[PDB]
Amino acid sequence: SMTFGQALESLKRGHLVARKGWNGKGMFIFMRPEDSLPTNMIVNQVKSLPESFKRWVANNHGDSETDRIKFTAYLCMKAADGTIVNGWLASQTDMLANDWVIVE
Amino acid sequence: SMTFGQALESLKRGHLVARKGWNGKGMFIFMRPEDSLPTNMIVNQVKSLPESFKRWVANNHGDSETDRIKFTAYLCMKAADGTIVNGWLASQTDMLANDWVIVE
Amino acid sequence: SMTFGQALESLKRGHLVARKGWNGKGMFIFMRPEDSLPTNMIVNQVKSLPESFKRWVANNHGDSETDRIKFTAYLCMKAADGTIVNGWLASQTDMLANDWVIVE
Amino acid sequence: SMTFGQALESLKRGHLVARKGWNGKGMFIFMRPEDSLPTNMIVNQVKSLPESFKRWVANNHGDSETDRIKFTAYLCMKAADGTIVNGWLASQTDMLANDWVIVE
Repeated sequence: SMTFGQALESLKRGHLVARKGWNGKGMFIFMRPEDSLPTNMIVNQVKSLPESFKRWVANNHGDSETDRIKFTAYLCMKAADGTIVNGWLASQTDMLANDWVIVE
Repeated sequence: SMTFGQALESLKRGHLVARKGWNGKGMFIFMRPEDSLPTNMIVNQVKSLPESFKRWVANNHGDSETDRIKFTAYLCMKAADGTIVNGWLASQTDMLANDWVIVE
Repeated sequence: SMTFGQALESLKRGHLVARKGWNGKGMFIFMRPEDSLPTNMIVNQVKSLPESFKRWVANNHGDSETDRIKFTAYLCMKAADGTIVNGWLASQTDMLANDWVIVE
Repeated sequence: SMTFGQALESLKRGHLVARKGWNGKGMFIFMRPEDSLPTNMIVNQVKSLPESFKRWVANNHGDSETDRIKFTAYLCMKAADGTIVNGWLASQTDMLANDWVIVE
């Protein structure tokens, strides 16, 4: 019987959490921590990045092998259909509800 | 300072809150509590509702003098420009920050 | 078969829209247009406002009906339980889906 | 001058976009496309996942060399401070604005 604040503190400590009131079933959210990558890795190996973004990184860093780009922490959802949504966002109801529970 | 979870608990108790970086622009958020308005008002007196929604309420309730629509609680922003944005939403960074302050 | 962009242009024209892919059934979203209220009305008549906000309004504005607070347009949801959520949020999946439909 | 709908169609076609007022801070958003990855890579090689989520995956897929988990497309922000936010949020104002522009 947790508020979103308590759910967030559980997420920050690595738990999976959910709301009892969600329409879908089997769903949960989790936090992915901050990460920092060398820019040359961005430009040439990391995918799921659009060519325009890789070009922007290249044009701002070049061949550097010590320049870094930092990715903030963020929330994700294991959705009803089993897919993963990077970038879960909280509805008004989610933020203000007190029906949060720990899944793991 | 405060976590977003502590900010939400302050919001629920009726405070105005903000992240520290908002200070220069004078931005803050607040909670509007649940409210149930008679349907009559909704169909005939509320001006900030589209005609499609007012219809929908009548397709379902007709001339009911007794049926009410419930509006759940939600967050709002008093923006930099002085306008009010109903339906403030939290970014990943906002959700995970710990620089929230009570404004009032 | 509408994108979110098409759905938003319908929302701007006063229609109710929904996603086929949503888990909850019977739901839809709608736009509430910009509204300008006299500050007297905000301070003394609207119940769904916290006292701290009514004081902020009284302290930073006048009392004559020419004194107005502008509420920007925003999106809302008629939820599965019949409640209304002012301040609907678009998920990553909502924003990028092509399964939007006109509801009215 | 683009609606948010037009910005989204541009995003889906690999462009970097922004609202006109973002230009001073040099912020933009981009889309990362869908990707489908084998569960063993998720459990053992993907770097920013919490232990609890890796454990959930292992306890639903074993070592099956073929099982895959799909990550939906999503939006990201190159923020004012140069960090990358996976899972960018559109505000009410953002969704209804018509001051979107192509950055690249």
